[PDB]
Amino acid sequence: GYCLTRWMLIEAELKCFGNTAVAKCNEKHDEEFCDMLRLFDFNKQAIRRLKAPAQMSIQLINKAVNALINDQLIMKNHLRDIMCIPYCNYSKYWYLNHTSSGRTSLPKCWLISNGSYLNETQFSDDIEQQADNMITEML
Amino acid sequence: GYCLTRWMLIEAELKCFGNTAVAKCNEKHDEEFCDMLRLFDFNKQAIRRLKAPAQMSIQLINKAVNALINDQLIMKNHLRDIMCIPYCNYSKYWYLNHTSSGRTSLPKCWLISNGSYLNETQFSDDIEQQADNMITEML
Amino acid sequence: GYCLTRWMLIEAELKCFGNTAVAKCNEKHDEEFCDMLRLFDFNKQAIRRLKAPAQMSIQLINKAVNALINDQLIMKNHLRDIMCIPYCNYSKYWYLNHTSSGRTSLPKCWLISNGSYLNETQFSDDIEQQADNMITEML
Amino acid sequence: ELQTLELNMETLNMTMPLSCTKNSSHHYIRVGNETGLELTLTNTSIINHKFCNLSDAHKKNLYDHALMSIISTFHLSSCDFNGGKISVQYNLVANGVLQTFMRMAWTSYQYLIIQNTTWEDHCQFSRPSPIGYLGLL
Amino acid sequence: ELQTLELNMETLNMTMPLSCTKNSSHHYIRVGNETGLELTLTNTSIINHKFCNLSDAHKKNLYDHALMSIISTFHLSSCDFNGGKISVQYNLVANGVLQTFMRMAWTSYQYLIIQNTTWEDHCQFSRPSPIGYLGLL
Amino acid sequence: ELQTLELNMETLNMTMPLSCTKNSSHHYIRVGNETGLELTLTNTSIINHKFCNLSDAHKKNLYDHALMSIISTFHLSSCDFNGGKISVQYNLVANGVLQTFMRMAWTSYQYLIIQNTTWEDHCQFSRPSPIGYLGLL
Ligand SMILES: *[C@@H]1O[C@H](CO)[C@@H](O[C@@H]2O[C@H](CO)[C@@H](O)[C@H](O)[C@H]2NC(C)=O)[C@H](O)[C@H]1NC(C)=O
Ligand SMILES: *[C@@H]1O[C@H](CO)[C@@H](O[C@@H]2O[C@H](CO)[C@@H](O)[C@H](O)[C@H]2NC(C)=O)[C@H](O)[C@H]1NC(C)=O
Ligand SMILES: *[C@@H]1O[C@H](CO)[C@@H](O[C@@H]2O[C@H](CO)[C@@H](O)[C@H](O)[C@H]2NC(C)=O)[C@H](O)[C@H]1NC(C)=O
Ligand SMILES: *[C@@H]1O[C@H](CO)[C@@H](O[C@@H]2O[C@H](CO)[C@@H](O)[C@H](O)[C@H]2NC(C)=O)[C@H](O)[C@H]1NC(C)=O
Ligand SMILES: *[C@@H]1O[C@H](CO)[C@@H](O[C@@H]2O[C@H](CO)[C@@H](O)[C@H](O)[C@H]2NC(C)=O)[C@H](O)[C@H]1NC(C)=O
Ligand SMILES: *[C@@H]1O[C@H](CO)[C@@H](O[C@@H]2O[C@H](CO)[C@@H](O)[C@H](O)[C@H]2NC(C)=O)[C@H](O)[C@H]1NC(C)=O
Ligand SMILES: *[C@@H]1O[C@H](CO)[C@@H](O[C@@H]2O[C@H](CO)[C@@H](O)[C@H](O)[C@H]2NC(C)=O)[C@H](O)[C@H]1NC(C)=O
Ligand SMILES: *[C@@H]1O[C@H](CO)[C@@H](O[C@@H]2O[C@H](CO)[C@@H](O)[C@H](O)[C@H]2NC(C)=O)[C@H](O)[C@H]1NC(C)=O
Ligand SMILES: *[C@@H]1O[C@H](CO)[C@@H](O)[C@H](O)[C@H]1NC(C)=O
Ligand SMILES: *[C@@H]1O[C@H](CO)[C@@H](O)[C@H](O)[C@H]1NC(C)=O
Ligand SMILES: *[C@@H]1O[C@H](CO)[C@@H](O)[C@H](O)[C@H]1NC(C)=O
Ligand SMILES: *[C@@H]1O[C@H](CO)[C@@H](O)[C@H](O)[C@H]1NC(C)=O
Ligand SMILES: *[C@@H]1O[C@H](CO)[C@@H](O)[C@H](O)[C@H]1NC(C)=O
Ligand SMILES: *[C@@H]1O[C@H](CO)[C@@H](O)[C@H](O)[C@H]1NC(C)=O
Ligand SMILES: *[C@@H]1O[C@H](CO)[C@@H](O)[C@H](O)[C@H]1NC(C)=O
Ligand SMILES: *[C@@H]1O[C@H](CO)[C@@H](O)[C@H](O)[C@H]1NC(C)=O
Ligand SMILES: *[C@@H]1O[C@H](CO)[C@@H](O)[C@H](O)[C@H]1NC(C)=O
Ligand SMILES: *[C@@H]1O[C@H](CO)[C@@H](O)[C@H](O)[C@H]1NC(C)=O
Repeated sequence: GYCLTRWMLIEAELKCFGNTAVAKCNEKHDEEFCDMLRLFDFNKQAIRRLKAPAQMSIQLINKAVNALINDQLIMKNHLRDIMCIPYCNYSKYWYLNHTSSGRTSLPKCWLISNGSYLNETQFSDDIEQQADNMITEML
Repeated sequence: GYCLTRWMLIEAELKCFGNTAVAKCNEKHDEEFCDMLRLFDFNKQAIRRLKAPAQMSIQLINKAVNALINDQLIMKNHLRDIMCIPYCNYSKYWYLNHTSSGRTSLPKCWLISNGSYLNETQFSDDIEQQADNMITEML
Repeated sequence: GYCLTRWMLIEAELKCFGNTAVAKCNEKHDEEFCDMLRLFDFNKQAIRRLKAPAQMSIQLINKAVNALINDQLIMKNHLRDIMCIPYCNYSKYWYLNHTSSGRTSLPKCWLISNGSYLNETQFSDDIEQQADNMITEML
Repeated sequence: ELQTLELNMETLNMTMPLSCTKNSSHHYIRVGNETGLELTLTNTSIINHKFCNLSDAHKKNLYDHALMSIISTFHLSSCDFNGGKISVQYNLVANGVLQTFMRMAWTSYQYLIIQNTTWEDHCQFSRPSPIGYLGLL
Repeated sequence: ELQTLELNMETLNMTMPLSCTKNSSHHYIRVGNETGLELTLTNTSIINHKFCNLSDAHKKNLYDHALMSIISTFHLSSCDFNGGKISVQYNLVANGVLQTFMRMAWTSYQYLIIQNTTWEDHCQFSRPSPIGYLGLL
Repeated sequence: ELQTLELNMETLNMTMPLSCTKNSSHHYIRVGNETGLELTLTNTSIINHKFCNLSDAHKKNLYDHALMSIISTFHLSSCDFNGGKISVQYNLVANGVLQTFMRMAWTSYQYLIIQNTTWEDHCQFSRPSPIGYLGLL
């Protein structure tokens, strides 16, 4: 199970998920979060293997962009922002944890609009839908 | 459930499907119809929110193309057309309604070749396969 | 069931799979093998439906590249190569056959690193996971 | 049972261009409900000078961006602009221009002309559709 | 139950550029832990000559590729480099430069200035994030 | 039980270029069963003039389009064409040309040479494959 450390989290120390939840990151291509995981893995591999960089590697990241991230989703978020609809900022992610057991869910990024993180009521319906998903996951 | 009005259909007035059928337009990316839905949604949002278009917004559509549609499928259809195989014209679609109950299926587009719409005899295999698909979906 | 001839295999004569296994080539887009099937089918169609080429067609293949193959996966393999990780060479593929019955699996390509084909000991985890996948598929 | 449906693209008359053909030598592309471009095949030359100005056209600032943005995209994938009008001539390079024109519509002709016209109910059988411009773009 | 998590992008300080905003007239892009570019909205002219040489800059070979690759890709999507410094200005074309600047951050101003600076804890509220450069790239 | 299969790409000898490598300084790309290009690393200069005519090459119309489309896309991502032959050399810019050459194959050398040759059973251990050209396209 992929885990997140305290150096890549704010106000958190060790908050991490199951492998079966992260398994959705190579099947569905409408998730806003898996791009961050891919960037983190690329960063770890680059700083580990390629040693002693000579003042940054601009071409390496220029070429990894075409291979790791979803440019269509980034352009979709940009178009949504310039057209004044709640969009994504790539910094806040919400999920469910089911504290009784421990099984969790893949986060969906928060909705930002007008420079204010709109509250849980304004998208609460989505919450319920995902809950139904875990209902379908109860069996 | 997404419902199509009388202004976007010819010879029809109201013809629409369950939301569970439309739910396949963000999972499977081999569908020829969902691009039209995305264009209709973009058009509605553009004419609703952005007001008083000063002689069309060319850059808005030029950048929504990169974010909403599937250029690979368009080029596949163009290659089929220039290579003399039945292709799609993005104007004719066929589906199943199951008139006893009302449960329906996502339309697949018609096959146009040599400027003539080939009839149900030349692609009955797809019809049988989709009928088997709903037969499995019955359970 | 798609079948491969003796002209497109080395050391083999006839070796082919169920159509149900080939069916995964239009749903999951993380498979290294389906690109070769698309290239083979395109080659057959081009040599059949177009006769007497005027010394090879360059634009037709140039445009079929954009419509048939996965450029992101190719760039991923290239980035792995330039960064000293096992990658794919597009020439060797392994699968499971279940000789007692006959049901097979979609081949996953071999991992090439340092000019040597690493053996089954260094990726036995993938073998075990896929065997578990067919075990689940047994039901 | 089996049922069919046909979509009316004229609801996209704004925010997306629509194209529909009339005869094998004529094509029409439409922006808004008043202005469009004619893509015509002919044997008669309308201009003589072999100088096409496009940077001067955009620098003029007395024009319509939507009209010649499409022709700019067509150029990327001679001319005469005096007075503010739009007129682009391709004389017959032939393979590319014919391939692009056929891409829109989805020999022994001399010239292809792009010109400004007012909307009329031109196209006889082919209903308008925006797929051509989505392909060219 | 619902929980929220926020990601610290400064772990990408190497191998990825980072960007964050300070005021509506100031933006910062950062490469490594010592060098970055200031993107400043201003109504003060710094250079006069109307010639930007960029090929000579790369031919100088006394520069840093990482610093000016970003300004190169910004130009793709006047200058003064004497002495090895980096200084670019765009005077007010306005729609494109403002759109690119807003793309990074994700009027009545005459100039936008790109200049070299040393890293400081500049941006107050907006945490660094690499999405802007991934969008521009 | 585990089983393995190898693919023979020579059935793609038409409609797709194939390429395979022979020695760390030689590469071969094939179009058809009669013509191909040699990519050679050498310490010997073949041409002296510093002029590479390419527009006149296509304007000549006495050539093979398929042969030099590959070199055109290589240039996009000096020369001597007198008599109809094909001969291109790159001298050591070096990083880019060597990276493209390595992209085909998937130091202290002075020149990389692209030249026309007739097909022979050249490549010793590496079987032909079209993946390199798909990647560089
Ligand atoms: C298709 O329709 C056009 C439009 O009517 C025809 O163009 C006409 O051609 C005749 C003969 O040259 C001219 O006298 C008319 O002035 C043309 N019409 C217009 C509006 O300019 C064309 O001939 C028809 N057929 C083909 C094959 O293009
Ligand atoms: C296409 O656009 C051009 C540019 O506006 C038009 O040319 C002028 O249009 C105005 C508006 O009616 C006229 O007053 C001018 O006399 C036109 N100029 C010339 C030189 O005639 C052009 O008319 C438009 N096309 C059509 C068919 O109306
Ligand atoms: C945002 O912060 C910058 C940085 O402090 C402000 O720029 C200063 O502007 C004053 C003039 O009011 C100058 O005297 C300072 O020298 C500037 N600081 C610099 C250049 O580092 C800016 O005014 C602030 N507000 C806005 C809207 O940009
Ligand atoms: C830089 O120039 C702009 C104008 O392009 C200035 O904005 C004007 O500021 C004056 C202040 O008296 C206002 O009356 C105007 O309405 C503003 N707009 C225009 C279009 O003139 C801007 O203030 C200048 N920069 C500074 C620092 O003063
Ligand atoms: C941005 O980079 C340029 C190029 O190196 C710097 O300009 C020179 O930097 C060296 C090294 O500190 C100094 O010795 C020179 O005096 C600088 N040139 C001039 C004309 O002063 C520039 O200083 C850098 N920016 C910052 C804020 O340090
Ligand atoms: C790899 O093989 C090539 C081809 O045999 C060698 O290159 C030269 O090829 C010519 C024939 O075209 C011979 O006459 C030379 O003797 C070969 N060698 C040299 C140094 O010119 C090449 O040497 C071989 N080895 C390497 C490392 O490239
Ligand atoms: C091609 O010429 C270069 C000359 O630059 C040769 O490189 C030299 O190689 C020797 C021994 O390998 C070194 O001692 C020199 O320092 C190299 N010169 C450099 C790096 O400038 C190269 O070996 C030659 N290749 C062949 C096949 O003869
Ligand atoms: C590569 O192509 C060029 C262009 O056709 C060839 O050059 C001429 O080819 C013809 C056809 O055999 C000969 O009659 C001429 O004598 C060639 N020109 C010269 C100057 O020799 C070239 O021969 C081709 N390459 C090979 C290896 O055959
Ligand atoms: C879910 O709750 C448990 C309770 O101890 C906690 O350990 C775990 O970290 C929580 N999950 C996440 C993703 O924070
Ligand atoms: C299927 O038939 C029912 C019968 O009333 C009709 O209401 C419905 O609109 C039909 N489905 C479609 C998609 O038109
Ligand atoms: C699996 O084994 C059977 C045994 O007869 C063989 O016929 C078949 O070809 C094998 N599968 C493949 C893909 O070769
Ligand atoms: C623009 O028109 C002028 C006037 O004749 C002409 O001299 C010039 O060559 C033209 N420019 C282009 C690029 O065609
Ligand atoms: C275009 O057509 C022919 C060239 O094939 C030539 O006679 C004519 O003058 C050309 N005119 C222009 C404006 O290019
Ligand atoms: C145009 O001229 C060509 C001459 O090559 C001729 O073949 C063609 O028929 C002419 N077009 C018409 C409509 O007459
Ligand atoms: C830039 O600003 C204005 C143009 O609007 C002009 O007065 C000034 O001289 C220009 N300077 C340069 C270097 O382009
Ligand atoms: C560099 O820019 C200066 C600006 O005054 C100009 O005079 C000079 O010719 C330029 N050098 C070039 C373009 O090589
Ligand atoms: C290429 O090689 C060197 C430069 O490194 C030079 O001596 C030679 O003349 C150059 N030739 C050409 C054709 O550019
Ligand atoms: C093309 O060939 C001519 C004839 O020698 C020569 O003068 C010119 O410099 C060459 N140009 C290029 C770009 O090769």
